[PDB]
Amino acid sequence: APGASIFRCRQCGQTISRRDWLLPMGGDHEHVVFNPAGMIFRVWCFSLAQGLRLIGAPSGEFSWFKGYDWTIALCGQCGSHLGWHYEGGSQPQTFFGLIKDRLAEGPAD
Ligand SMILES: Nc1ccc2c(c1)C(=O)N([C@H]1CC(=O)NC1=O)C2=O
Ligand SMILES: [Zn+2]
Repeated sequence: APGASIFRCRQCGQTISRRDWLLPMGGDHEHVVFNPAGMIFRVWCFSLAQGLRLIGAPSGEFSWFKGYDWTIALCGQCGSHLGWHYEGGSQPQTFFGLIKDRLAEGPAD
């Protein structure tokens, strides 16, 4: 009965990802970053995620991950901004960077 298994949206409980899907980008699954508006994010990288809605077309502007374009990822249920989907890069071509404090971690369904 593991308690550290599944990540859900902190606001509504939508299933989003899994600890098993953590991805060590540049040797670390955690990346502490800031946006042009100065907001600091503790971003956890995941190979896969579900339950999101990706908004708009990709952009390379200000990307925290060299060679990747990003799209905003909202919770598909409640619209909470959960992070970004990254695409267009290499090894891997795509991944998710999700905001750790916006997810709740718990046991598997
Ligand atoms: N007009 C904007 C408003 C908010 C944000 C961005 C542009 C942007 O690019 N980012 C992140 C996404 C990224 O990969 N690097 C960042 O600084 C944001 O949070
Ligand atoms: Zn939600």
